[PDB]
Amino acid sequence: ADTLERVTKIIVDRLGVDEADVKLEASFKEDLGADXLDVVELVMELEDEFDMEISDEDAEKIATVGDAVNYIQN
Amino acid sequence: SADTLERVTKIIVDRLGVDEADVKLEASFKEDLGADXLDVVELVMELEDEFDMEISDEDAEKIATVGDAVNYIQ
Amino acid sequence: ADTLERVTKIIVDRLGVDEADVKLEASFKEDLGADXLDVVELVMELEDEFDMEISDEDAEKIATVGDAVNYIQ
Amino acid sequence: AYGIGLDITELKRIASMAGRQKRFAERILTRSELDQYYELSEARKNEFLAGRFAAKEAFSKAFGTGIGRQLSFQDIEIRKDQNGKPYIICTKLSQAAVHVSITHTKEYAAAQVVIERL
Amino acid sequence: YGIGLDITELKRIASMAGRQKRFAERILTRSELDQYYELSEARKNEFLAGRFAAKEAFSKAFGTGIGRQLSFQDIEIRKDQNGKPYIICTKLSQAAVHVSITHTKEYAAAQVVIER
Amino acid sequence: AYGIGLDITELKRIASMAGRQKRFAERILTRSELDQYYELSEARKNEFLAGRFAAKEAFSKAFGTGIGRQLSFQDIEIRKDQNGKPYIICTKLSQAAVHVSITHTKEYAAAQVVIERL
Ligand code: NA
Repeated sequence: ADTLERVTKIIVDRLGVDEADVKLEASFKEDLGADXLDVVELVMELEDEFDMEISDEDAEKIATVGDAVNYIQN
Repeated sequence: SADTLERVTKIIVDRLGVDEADVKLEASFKEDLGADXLDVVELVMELEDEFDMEISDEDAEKIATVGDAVNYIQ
Repeated sequence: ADTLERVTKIIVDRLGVDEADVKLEASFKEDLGADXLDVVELVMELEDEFDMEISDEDAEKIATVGDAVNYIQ
Repeated sequence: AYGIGLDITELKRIASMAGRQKRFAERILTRSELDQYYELSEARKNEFLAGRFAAKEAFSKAFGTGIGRQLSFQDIEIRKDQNGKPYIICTKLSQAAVHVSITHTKEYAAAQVVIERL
Repeated sequence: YGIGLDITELKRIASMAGRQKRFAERILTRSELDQYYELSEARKNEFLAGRFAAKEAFSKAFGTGIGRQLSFQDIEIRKDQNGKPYIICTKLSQAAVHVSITHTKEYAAAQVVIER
Repeated sequence: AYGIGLDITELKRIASMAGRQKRFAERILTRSELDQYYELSEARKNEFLAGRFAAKEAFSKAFGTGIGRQLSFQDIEIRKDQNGKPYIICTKLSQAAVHVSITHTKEYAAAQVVIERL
């Protein structure tokens, strides 16, 4: 739960997308207006904020905000 | 008419770079009046509207000059 | 070198850099950040100032400032 | 290859035109592209429209004649494949492969096309 | 066989005050100058930015850039009745060339493919 | 896969890294590309970085898979020959030829890539 709060803040602070528009099924690229460069800064932001590393292989594996949360929490 | 010509010059001047003393029947849109592709399709749309008509991409290519449009508007 | 003085004045106006920036071993591409277009406008200004002819090839040799000064002499 | 083509389009210019002329998109897009355009937000719309326009301009140049008598905007259609990448189906082509790449920045939409053998 | 891409800012090429004419003499062939003089101001800056973009794209494609191995004067751009540009460059045939040129308010861009 | 790729990337977006550009550089560049980058001045670092991101985004487009499982930024390296002509060596590309071209404006890095049959 807490992780969505932080994850959402990241998304909002980066892609700058309204807020309350951050749904677990919300696709970063399709539903939030993220190009390839935005998604790489996003992943990097996540790497710091949670002290984890996300490979290019893994970055592809996570399309939605929920995918982000799930990846983070396990 | 000679009416159709004043309505076409008004539309050209409004739309393109052109002044008002350059819309001479022989003046080509792309060549003489500084028009590019996006400029002429808009130009075509002004005409379709200003004279309630339908101008296909085919007919757009026929009306290369100011006089071409006039003739076409008859 | 008043040649350099004249070369720098041209470079601080076609490229816009400051001054101390223009050293003798300063690279046109790497330190001054001049591209292919900047380079030819630069070579033409020199053609003007010092009244000479720099061929398309000649220009690809003047790597840095010092080199251009040398070619002008 | 048989022909190539490149086109860069200003997003603000497309945005103003569509604002100024509600039928601009109908002229440029096929019905299928058009239905796709309607499902998008106000933002996503101008860039989808600018991108398809760029891809059609570039194709018409690769095709060799530009848009007009030998080729309409209506005869060119951009489709998304399995994973979403764009490709082109043109009514006037039969024995050539067509490649397209479409890219976007904050201000510009750009596309290139290659028409070639096989 | 290679490809070349170039994008040049229009302002910089129009921005050449009395310095633009000598610039045209350097970038254009004789057949291209004749055409350039016969043009308007805006159409002149566009014609020039496109030739510069095209020749740079072609030079990148050819693999050497402008210099000892290849000159602007060796590259000539012409247009057929459909307005399709094509390059002539007797700098060693044995290859077909494809070129495309486009303009925007700020930029002039070109791509070239030289193949086997 | 055989295809073409085009990518234009705004310089400001890469420059706006400040304290993130090191991590970003490391994610984007191979070992030898990174060594060149550390040797550059700050304005030159952003240009170098935007050109490599564009060249690699374009390449992944032509490769048809995008960046991920089948292709990492680290599997693609842009090198320059004696004449300063850029070419790509990729660890995942099999029996095919690759062509690349990079260009810069004050605000942009653009690259195009062609992956062909040998
Ligand atoms: Na350039």
